[PDB]
Amino acid sequence: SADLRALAKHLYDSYIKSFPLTKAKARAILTGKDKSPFVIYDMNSLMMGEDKIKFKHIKEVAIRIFQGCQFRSVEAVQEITEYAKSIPGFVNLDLNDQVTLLKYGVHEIIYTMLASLMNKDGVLISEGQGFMTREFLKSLRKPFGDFMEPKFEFAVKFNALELDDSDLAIFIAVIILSGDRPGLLNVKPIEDIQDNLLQALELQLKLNHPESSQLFAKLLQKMTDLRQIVTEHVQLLQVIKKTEHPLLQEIYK
Amino acid sequence: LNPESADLRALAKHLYDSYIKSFPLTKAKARAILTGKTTDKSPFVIYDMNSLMMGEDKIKKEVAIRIFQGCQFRSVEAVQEITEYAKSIPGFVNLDLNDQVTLLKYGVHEIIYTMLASLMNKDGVLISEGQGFMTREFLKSLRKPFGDFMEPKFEFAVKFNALELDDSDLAIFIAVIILSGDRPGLLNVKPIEDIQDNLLQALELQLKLNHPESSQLFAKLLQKMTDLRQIVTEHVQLLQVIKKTETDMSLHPLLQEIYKD
Ligand SMILES: O=C(O)c1ccc(COc2ccccc2C=C2C(=O)c3ccccc3C2=O)cc1
Repeated sequence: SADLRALAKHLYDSYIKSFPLTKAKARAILTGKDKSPFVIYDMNSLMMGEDKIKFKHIKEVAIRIFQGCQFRSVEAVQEITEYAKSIPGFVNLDLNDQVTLLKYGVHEIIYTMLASLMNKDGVLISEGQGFMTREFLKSLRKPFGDFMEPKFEFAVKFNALELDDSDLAIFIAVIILSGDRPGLLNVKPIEDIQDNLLQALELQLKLNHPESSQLFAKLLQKMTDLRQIVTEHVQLLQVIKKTEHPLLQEIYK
Repeated sequence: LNPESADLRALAKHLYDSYIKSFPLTKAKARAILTGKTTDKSPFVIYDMNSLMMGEDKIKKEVAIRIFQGCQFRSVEAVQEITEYAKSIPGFVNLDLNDQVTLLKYGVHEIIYTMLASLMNKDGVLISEGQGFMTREFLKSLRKPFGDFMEPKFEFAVKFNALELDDSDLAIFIAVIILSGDRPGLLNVKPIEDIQDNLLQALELQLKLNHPESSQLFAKLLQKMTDLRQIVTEHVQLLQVIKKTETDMSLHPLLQEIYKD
């Protein structure tokens, strides 16, 4: 029966608790209500940002922008981990499987939620207190100007579906419970959970959006472009370190 | 039973029937050859270089290059078959002509491996309209670059064939792969999306009616496209290696057009 909604409300509740900056709060900053946010659009507005913005992650500018993204990546992984532990059935699985689920999942979820803080002209940074210009992100050089641009192109198409947090909570739960991650020992319970999650997502979309026919299908189709983005991201992550203090190097992966 | 559904089910019958008249070797006949139904003859199995020279006498230099350029002519013939099917998808021939070729350009490869799964089990693949069967371990035993082409399709086919789709489901699923709006360089995307919505609505109904005991087969089938597009990327990466390894070997012009990223 419609017990699916008890699941939908449960995960949305944990979504609000795990993630401080929600999508509704991010579009309001983006759109405009408020109390604004610092805008970084060139080289000098960057150095002023490190004085007024909340940059807690610090001698060349294109590298420091990449290090800051890597710093918040490991921040998001902790928030994603806490939310996964609230997905019913997750903590009861094999412990090795929980690791590999998160190991191969956090990237797809990072960029899914990055689209929430991204308009067509830039991205919100530092819990919405700053806004880095998209044109300034391609401004970079060598390999850096392209690391963020393919995600803008993804965010534009993903945001056109106009999903809210109640939809995204179930969606990312479906991503974590992917039974096709390499090295899984017990796939059956993972697929059993994800199927229960897909049922929840299909009912959520048809209820929340009688607008969009087959929006469930289109959202599933985005998981294709969501693994192509993660593929070419690590394709860039090895071109950077093929070029360019082991204790910060150990903090990151 | 309702006019909403009657529309989509008539659309399913239409696609299923163009499917039959576009593709000579259905999955139903393939499964008959591969398991051993009396409705079909039995293939000649090729597992080493010895049984290869015997296929010439039964079924219609450099052996590693040979199997590949027979793969090429097979892909060419299927692109023709895929095109004939695409012309039957309601609305497709009414979309912009350069968008028509854009859908086919990025579409044929994803269709090929879907239909290639119908000719496969875990042990090998049917070849030459079902008269032959080339074992999977013989294909790996091939030369240093050529031994790597086929096994990714084998890994996908076994996971994909586990969905247990029959030709009725594939006809609609193949139709939704051709008509997708995210392919690059598309001029007008909205008419393409309006047709795909119809096709996916037809697939959703067809899967729930044909496979009513399989929970959420619609969702699991759609995510198999992430597997298809990675196979295409691995394939392209092997084509740029062979193009510089064997600079004496030719590639078909038709596939040389799908051959641009
Ligand atoms: O006339 C000759 O001498 C000839 C030689 C070898 C083959 C074997 O070939 C196939 C034949 C039928 C069905 C499938 C294949 C094999 C393949 C692939 O290996 C492949 C790889 C990528 C896309 C499509 C295909 C495909 O259809 C065919 C003809």
